[PDB]
Amino acid sequence: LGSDIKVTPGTSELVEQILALLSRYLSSYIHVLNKFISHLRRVATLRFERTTLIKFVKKLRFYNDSVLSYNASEFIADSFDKVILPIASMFVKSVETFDLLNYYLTQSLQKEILSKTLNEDLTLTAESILAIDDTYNHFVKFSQWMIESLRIGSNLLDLEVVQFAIKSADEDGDNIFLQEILPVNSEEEFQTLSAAWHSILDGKLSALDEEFDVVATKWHDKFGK
Amino acid sequence: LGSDIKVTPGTSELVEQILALLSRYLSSYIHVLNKFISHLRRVATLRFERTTLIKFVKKLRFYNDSVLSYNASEFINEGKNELDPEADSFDKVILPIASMFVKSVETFDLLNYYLTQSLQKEILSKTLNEDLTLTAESILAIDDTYNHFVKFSQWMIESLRIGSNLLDLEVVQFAIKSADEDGTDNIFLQEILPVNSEEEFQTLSAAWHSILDGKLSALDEEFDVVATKWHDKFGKLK
Amino acid sequence: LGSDIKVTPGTSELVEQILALLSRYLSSYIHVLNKFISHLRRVATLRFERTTLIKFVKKLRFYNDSVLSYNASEFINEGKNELDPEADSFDKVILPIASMFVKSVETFDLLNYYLTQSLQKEILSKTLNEDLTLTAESILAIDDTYNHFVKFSQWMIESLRIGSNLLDLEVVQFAIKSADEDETDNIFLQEILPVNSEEEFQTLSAAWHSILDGKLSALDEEFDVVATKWHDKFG
Amino acid sequence: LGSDIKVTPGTSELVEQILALLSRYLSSYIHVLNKFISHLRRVATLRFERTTLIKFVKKLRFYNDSVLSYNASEFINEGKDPEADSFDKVILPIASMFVKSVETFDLLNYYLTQSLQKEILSKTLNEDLTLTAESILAIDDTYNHFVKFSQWMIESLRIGSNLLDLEVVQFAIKSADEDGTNIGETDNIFLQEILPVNSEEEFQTLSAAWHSILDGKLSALDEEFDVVATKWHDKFGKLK
Amino acid sequence: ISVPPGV
Amino acid sequence: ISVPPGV
Amino acid sequence: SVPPGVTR
RNA sequence: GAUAACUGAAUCGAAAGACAUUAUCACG
RNA sequence: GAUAACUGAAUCGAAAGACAUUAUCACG
Ligand SMILES: [Mg+2]
Ligand SMILES: [Mg+2]
Ligand SMILES: [Mg+2]
Ligand SMILES: [Mg+2]
Ligand SMILES: [Mg+2]
Ligand SMILES: [Mg+2]
Repeated sequence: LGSDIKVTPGTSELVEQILALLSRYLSSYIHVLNKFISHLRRVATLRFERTTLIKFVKKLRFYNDSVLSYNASEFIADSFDKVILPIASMFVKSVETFDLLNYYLTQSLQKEILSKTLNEDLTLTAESILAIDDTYNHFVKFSQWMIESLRIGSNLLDLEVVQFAIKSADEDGDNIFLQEILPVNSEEEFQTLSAAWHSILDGKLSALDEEFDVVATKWHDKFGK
Repeated sequence: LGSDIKVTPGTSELVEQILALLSRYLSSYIHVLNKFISHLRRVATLRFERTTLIKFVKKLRFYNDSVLSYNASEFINEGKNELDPEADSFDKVILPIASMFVKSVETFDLLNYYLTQSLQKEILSKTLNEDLTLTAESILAIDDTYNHFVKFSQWMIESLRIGSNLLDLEVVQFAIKSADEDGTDNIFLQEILPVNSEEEFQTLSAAWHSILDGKLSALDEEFDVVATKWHDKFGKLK
Repeated sequence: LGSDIKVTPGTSELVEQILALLSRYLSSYIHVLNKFISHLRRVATLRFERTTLIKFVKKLRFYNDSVLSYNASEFINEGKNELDPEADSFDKVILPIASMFVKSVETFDLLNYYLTQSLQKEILSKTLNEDLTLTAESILAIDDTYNHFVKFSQWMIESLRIGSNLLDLEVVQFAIKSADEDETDNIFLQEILPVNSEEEFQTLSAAWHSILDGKLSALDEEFDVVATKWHDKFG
Repeated sequence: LGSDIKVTPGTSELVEQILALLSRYLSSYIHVLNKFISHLRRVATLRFERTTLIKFVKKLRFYNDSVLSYNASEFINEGKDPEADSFDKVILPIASMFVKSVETFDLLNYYLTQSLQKEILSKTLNEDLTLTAESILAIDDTYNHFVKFSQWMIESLRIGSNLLDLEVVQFAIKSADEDGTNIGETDNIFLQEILPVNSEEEFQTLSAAWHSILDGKLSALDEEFDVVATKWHDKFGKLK
Repeated sequence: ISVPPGV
Repeated sequence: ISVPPGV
Repeated sequence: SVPPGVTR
């Protein structure tokens, strides 16, 4: 399966730019979670939840270190598919990790916090939860685009949420994830669509950072240095 | 990086056998978790924990459905004459399998921490008994199975020299960094021999298969001992 | 050993008035605690503390039922025109009332500690949630009411010379022992004058009644402010 | 309501023997609780609970100091009379002290044996600093008998009143009167009739038999308190 | 409950 | 405290 | 734990 | 860094003795 | 009144069967 498409001299840099988006998404979480984990030290009832978040922040930090230390030029005539495949695979692994963490962080933990404490100073803002979901949805769709546009898809690369939306549709009759992805016909066409994707995701990552700062500020105003 | 090594007619089947080990690991968890998730429906204090597990079991059941519906022969071009040098390289074929193993293993690491550590403590704190905790022996089996799947995945990758930062496992890198700052040796720190042909990979896979199957059976046995406990200590009427 | 003092026809009513103060103190707590105990149902981490409060509210509600159903005239033998080989001495009549005050005061001392100190801290350690805590002012009113009921009880007992080790209150003895190893400013250390007739007791009781009613109203006010606080925050 | 009954020369001593039973019950708790309060000083999560127990052990220690310094002969006028004190006048303050103590123990027993036991387990995830089941049984058994003894002192002399009622006795009466009132076969301990005594001799004799029973219970309580102190030492206290 | 002979 | 006229 | 010819 | 202070006499230590100049905790 | 709803197929029941028309909780 795939393209026929070969790498060019500008491929190494394209890959570094894609990986940098992922590093930025990971880091953004790591910074807000370090903060939260610190405020939770003070709450005796949240001790085991705190340790679950620690376990998550370590995985994120490991993925971020792995991405940051990857030298893409080392692994690059190679077909363009051969080069994008490990990057797409890293995206998929990260996205599935975020799906799990997002559920724990924005849903069950939010409810557990209210059940334990009734303390809404300890919860996320509604807007941070929207920015969380919105950022995830776009990284899902970006990953779907990288994979489907080059026809390198497989069962092993499917994302849970994309397949859920397909199976849900096939037993009903438009949804973000259900829209068709056009095959790209050259690297130039991929280069260009990547760049337009880069612009969109960078916008979402900034909205996410903003909401994370609003929440960090909230916890700081209420709980202190 | 890698081998030079080409696919043979027996490659498709080798891949199905590897995938089947992963399916069996996934299913073994899915089965015990469906049980636990059912007992927990009746404990009001464990409601949100129950939903976190449901989120995990879904991710496992998705990985297992994906693996089970994957047709490996679809993604393999053998040529027709041992060479055909447009034949897929063995690396090209193992790479996605190894990548699936890595994704799974990392998921299991997250779930294992929640299931065997924090949740075990939260259960005790919330219910004041041991009726719905895991047995010590199930936790040992959990860890022992994980360790072996970590090492198997390490072996698949390093033996063919297809490793990269993107395929590193957190626990293997942790053991390496931990050793380099300390610097009966650690299972993950031992050197993996490059394989020199598919025949050599085939045979080591089969020996690995026998070991992992042993571990999966021990895991299943402890999963039944614990399901029986939950039934006797919580489930059944008094 | 006491007074030579006999009961009069107005004694029965004096006793009911004293008992009514205690019923009002007890009820005031019972009402604010029912409320708190209801808000705590929603907080999973405070379940065992909730039960401990329930145990205290029950003891109070029992003391309050016992006081309300006590018919003081039943236990009082006045004579005819002051028949003495039947007339009860005033001491005989006050003693069980003073004893009830002492038991109640000691119970309040234990509950006040739990409620205003260790539980307040436990609540902050568990939840960081200050909507769940008492107001500072309610705590001041709690202490101020206790101090005055302590002193009132000390007065009933010492003024008639019916005191004994068995009727001493912990906090009064603590202040005496503390003073003897340090005339004086302390509330509980001040001398109590013997009364010389029932008339003099009657008059001082009435003045005490005014003061304690008064403290009870300040307490009810602060209890309403705190009930309102919980209601505004929790529903 | 009471007795016609006058004090005798042996009354002072009878009262000291009753008070000594109360001092022994109080002291027994004070000793185990000093120990528990010492261990808890080393558990960070039980800091506030530790203070609540301190507040209780002070109350007990106060009651015990009061009882130990009370000289009963001071408050008793035997004659040679009718200056003679009535037996009721003399027992009443003793009974009243028993009632106060008993209600205090009820509150403490609930805290110590129920809510705190649970809190401990929830906070520490082990049983190293819980009570043994047998200590809890001895706790309840001792309280029940001191309740009944106090009921007997009061009802046998007809000096009862609303102000002297114990919560747990009234509970069992009110519960019976809306559950049955199986008032003959009567398994409930507190629901059995108390016979009026007709003289001091009869009180003296029944006191002594009560004394033997309570002393038994206090020794079983002390036994179980040593077993539990030993446990805390072995499970928590000592080094490894 | 251990009650004396004849309470 | 508040202690009435003459206590 | 690990079969012959995997490690050294 | 944080936590912990009876109106105690326990606690720890085989003993000597220790007990805020201390003890404990921690993605330190 | 409150609580509990997998993208499940377990769970409970000797069985028939039950599973929001349900189950559970609650200060004598
Ligand atoms: Mg949760
Ligand atoms: Mg947890
Ligand atoms: Mg507390
Ligand atoms: Mg408690
Ligand atoms: Mg001191
Ligand atoms: Mg003292």
